[PDB]
Amino acid sequence: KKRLQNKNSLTNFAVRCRLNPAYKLLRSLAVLRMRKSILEKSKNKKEKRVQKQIQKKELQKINHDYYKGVAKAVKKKKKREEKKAK
Amino acid sequence: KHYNVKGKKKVLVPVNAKKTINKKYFGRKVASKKKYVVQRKLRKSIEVGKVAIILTGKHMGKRCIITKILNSGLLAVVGPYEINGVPLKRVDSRYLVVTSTNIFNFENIAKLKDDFLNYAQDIDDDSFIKTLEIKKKQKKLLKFMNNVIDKIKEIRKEDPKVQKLEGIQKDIGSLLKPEILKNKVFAHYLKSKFTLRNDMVLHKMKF
Amino acid sequence: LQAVRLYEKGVILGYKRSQRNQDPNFTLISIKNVNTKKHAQFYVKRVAYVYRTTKHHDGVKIKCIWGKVCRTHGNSGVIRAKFKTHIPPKAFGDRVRILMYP
Amino acid sequence: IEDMVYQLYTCGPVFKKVNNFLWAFKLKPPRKGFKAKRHAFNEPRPGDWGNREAHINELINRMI
Amino acid sequence: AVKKVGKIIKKRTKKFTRFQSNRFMRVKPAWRKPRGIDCRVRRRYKGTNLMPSIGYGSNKKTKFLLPNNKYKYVVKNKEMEPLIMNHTKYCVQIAHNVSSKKRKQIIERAKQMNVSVINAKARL
Amino acid sequence: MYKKEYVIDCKGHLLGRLASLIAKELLNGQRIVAVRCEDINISGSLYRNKLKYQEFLRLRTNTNPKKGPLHLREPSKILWRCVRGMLPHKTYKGQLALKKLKVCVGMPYPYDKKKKYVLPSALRAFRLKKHRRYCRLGTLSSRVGWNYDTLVKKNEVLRKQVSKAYYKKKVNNLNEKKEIKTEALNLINPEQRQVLENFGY
RNA sequence: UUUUUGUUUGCUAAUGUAAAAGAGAAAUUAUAUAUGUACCGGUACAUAAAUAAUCCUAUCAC
RNA sequence: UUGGAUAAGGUGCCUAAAUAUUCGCUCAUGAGAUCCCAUAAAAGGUGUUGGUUCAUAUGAACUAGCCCUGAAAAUGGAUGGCGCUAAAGCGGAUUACCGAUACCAAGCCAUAAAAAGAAGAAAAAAUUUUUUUUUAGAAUCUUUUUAUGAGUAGAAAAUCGUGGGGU
RNA sequence: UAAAUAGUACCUGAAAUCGUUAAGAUGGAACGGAUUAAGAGAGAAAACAAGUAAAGAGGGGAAUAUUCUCUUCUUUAUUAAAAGAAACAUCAGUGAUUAAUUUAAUUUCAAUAAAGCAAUCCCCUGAAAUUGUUUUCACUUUCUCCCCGCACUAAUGUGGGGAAAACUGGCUUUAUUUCUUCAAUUAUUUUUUUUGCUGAGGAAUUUUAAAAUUAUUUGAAUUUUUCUUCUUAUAAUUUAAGUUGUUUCUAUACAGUACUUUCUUAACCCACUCGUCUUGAAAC
Repeated sequence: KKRLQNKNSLTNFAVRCRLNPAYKLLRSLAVLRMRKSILEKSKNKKEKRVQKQIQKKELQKINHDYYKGVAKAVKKKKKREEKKAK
Repeated sequence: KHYNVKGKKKVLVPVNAKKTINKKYFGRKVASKKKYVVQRKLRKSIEVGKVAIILTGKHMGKRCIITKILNSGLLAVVGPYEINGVPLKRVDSRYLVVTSTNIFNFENIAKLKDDFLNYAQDIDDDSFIKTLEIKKKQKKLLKFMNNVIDKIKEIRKEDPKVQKLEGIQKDIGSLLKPEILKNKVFAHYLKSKFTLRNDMVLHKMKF
Repeated sequence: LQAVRLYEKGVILGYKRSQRNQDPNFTLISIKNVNTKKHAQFYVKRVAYVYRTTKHHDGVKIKCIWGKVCRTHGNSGVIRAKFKTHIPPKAFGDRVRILMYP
Repeated sequence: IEDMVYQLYTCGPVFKKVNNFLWAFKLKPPRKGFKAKRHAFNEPRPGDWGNREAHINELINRMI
Repeated sequence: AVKKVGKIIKKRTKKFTRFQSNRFMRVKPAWRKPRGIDCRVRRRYKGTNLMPSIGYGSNKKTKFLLPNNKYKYVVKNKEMEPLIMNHTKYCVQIAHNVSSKKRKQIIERAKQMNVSVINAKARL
Repeated sequence: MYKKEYVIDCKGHLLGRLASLIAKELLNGQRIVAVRCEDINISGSLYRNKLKYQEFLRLRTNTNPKKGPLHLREPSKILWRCVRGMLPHKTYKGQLALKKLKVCVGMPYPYDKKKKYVLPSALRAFRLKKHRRYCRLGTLSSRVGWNYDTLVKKNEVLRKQVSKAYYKKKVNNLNEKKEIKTEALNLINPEQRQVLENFGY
């Protein structure tokens, strides 16, 4: 068959729906997701972060332990240098 | 009549088809496989009550007032013939820069908005078009200069379609004369032309 | 006074150049007061070149060449213009009009 | 087509067929440009050739 | 520069001239492919009498047809019979070795046949 | 760039950067004139500049000095030759660019009554650290054989007297016009007075 | 030197722009400070410190 | 051929693009400015910047960046020139840019391969009837798809002409 | 004499070369390649006009030397349509852009207005008693105050020696985030603002199918409803199935200043005398 203008399979809605049979379903779900109100997030912004306090404590602890190990390494190297001085 | 691809809602318009091409094997087919085309639509800040500047016609720089859409994208304008002395001019959006002033924000101008709107729907593109036989009669005299320039003017005056629009413009001017005239600053704003002064800068100046 | 302009002046420079490598396809245009690319992009519009002739050409002494400003060039607010015909290099330094319409 | 998408993004049963079927991608030059064709990426000096792991997607987004 | 007129799209003008045919009379303007060794043109230096190649050939869908959108065809004495059917596709030119009487009869027949003629006013 | 001509005062400017700006203006079909070339400044020590110009004088074509590279001594022609060497003068466009430039040592007459412009990309204070040695080109010219400096200085002071007279007279005029404007501001309607006062005009 | 019509046998009227579209803008001077005012480079006081990021100047006929 | 975006390389002018940002060093009375590439050393410097080791903000000893000496050749001479010091020098970091007959998208040519082939009405203009254009079937061909496209010695094919000769 | 531009160098009479006239150019080479622009020549076969009525000249053939036909040019009026180009719009591809965007992840925070903690102490950090565990002191704001210099400053203040709480700052509580931030980066989606260039082909048994859109109807569904999805059946639209339409101009003319083209001049960029043997050619 003759070659026609190859439709852009990334923006042309008709040809994209032909290629992927579920694209209109996926886009409708995306529209439904995006079409929500803002009060829900306005009142759940804390609720989704205060329940991150346990992870925040854990992260503080782990990075604290990392820096503690680094500081101990610094102190040990300093002591070895003092010994090797004399 | 429209199609809502991705929620654009573009609206459709009937379209004719006249291009003729000899087809591959035997005959000649009409080129336009389609019959409908999305309308033109306009810039966000073009409305009936706005005031604008014509940019290219032989009325260069004159200020004018939007009137009405003509179902063709091309829009009709009235720089009232008794205030700015400008006839009807079915001109385009991208030839017609529009300012940010709406004429109906004025307290005494807002009263004639109803009549201005009711006086618009009568005009149309077939009225604005030029007539074939009148064009022929005009071209006949080309095959003394003062004589020919008077002949052209009187022929266009006697043009049967012209008189309707002439009366329409006379009515618009008569309606809009006194309230606009009472504001000296607005009247001179509409009467004076627009130039470019080297002190100002186009890009950094918002319309 | 009279004879309104409603256009900006511009100067024609060389073509889309490169040392010992010509490319007479585009034209370089500099504008009145623009200085940055961010403000040079503001112009995508029509351009009229006007020049004179020693004798009449079509009943008048003036003929003109049209074109469109395509895309900004470089960082200092210089633009590339594409015309129906190549500008003859006799034009460098003359004034050209960038019209507000479109 | 989404079958190909999955069969590629996850190392599944079918490669010697899909990759043999799929012509080599022709890529446009970058939107901004490379850093240095002549130096490695992992070198402290700016450079490009080598192993980019997770970063290749950014440069593909201008390759397209 | 390529010249565009209607549907016929021509890619080149300025029929090519032989290299060095400027400062040497004995070299005629007719083109040839210089063989040489260090002969410049073969090396394709930057901007010096570029040579013809296959790429300049126009499209066969429109190749031989004349600005009249119509292939030309020569006639000599009375050979108009094969022209009756394809009058929309072939224009006719009188051969230069035709006398006035024969050319007059040919022009008479062709004008009523409604087929254009190129050199209508030849030798008259 | 967009005027019929420019006139450039050369107070405290650097030769190289000034030449760059001048040549770039010239190549785009714009007429430029430079004044008071005796005040051109050069970054470096006076003796270093003297040494370089000494070597330049040493240089001469042996076959015939008539065809020799014209050394010149006038500061105006020094700047002119620098711009010529810095501009593509061997072509027709370059020749036009070169001959669209006019310069005169000190002030001439038809240029003292036009606004002078100063190019902020070549001012010595801006583009030089204050602790590093610089020069005055007029002294260099005198050393290399100008012998026309004190005359230029006397002409300069003679012009300066008249300049002060004119400036004081025009200051008087401008201060009178400002009073006239401020006093006449209140005879206009309140709408126009508010229109002026809103934008400070 | 002023006005109008033009420059659309080798000849016997006769035309060309490297750049009109407000082509507007006269203090000098020092940069780790200046300029004006009244006195004798110094004394005292104002002016200047994003300077053109400004000001002036155009449409109102007849 | 038409547009887009790049490579190396450059962004003071010549010369298309940054007097771009930002971080330090450099005063040269023969500064310095890209590999091939168009020379510079042993030794020094109480020039200046930063360090290390020791001694009670000081004394010494080292250490490495730039710079100075060492450093002299004949037509007048070259970082390419101009010139460049709050660099347009040095060594980075940063974005933005300009930059190809390379790359990408599209069009056309030719070659090679590939898929396939040994008989019917369309439209327009006048006013249902006339006119206006076609109604195609050539196998070393016709339609269509893709890819590629450099060349001396060298070989082959299709070709275009010249003196004649049958047809 | 047909020709004398066939006049005894006598059929034609090119080139190197030279002469005349005209036009143009001319600053140490000239000529050129590619792109033009101006001039000077030419040019109607697409560069608008088929037919329709009349009359002037011609012509033909069929009908049975008279009817009818087809007519081709000059004029008259009588009207088309189409072709190209420009402008606008639309679409598709193709980019450049100018404002963003749901939901997650990564020690982010920052405020708001009501309490408290702590005084060289606090969230941090710094120095000392087979690895983890614990401890000590030493850490900040000042427009607070004292003593010495008592005016010593770069200072509308100040050096040194000492006092002070705690507005500054830090931490633990409650309610809010639009008074104020919700950063930056990655994963998964979503649009948007201004516009440049291109428009190949023309589908008598795939320009069809479905693909989507609208408007019905069918049953159901779920993220839970105005772009929510999956078809039962219907009719068209096109985002499907490579650019189509509108208005002008050419232009109401038969050669022109317009239009296409040749030539000569200039203009920005580039370009070293060819052929040859040669590793190496423009070569001194």
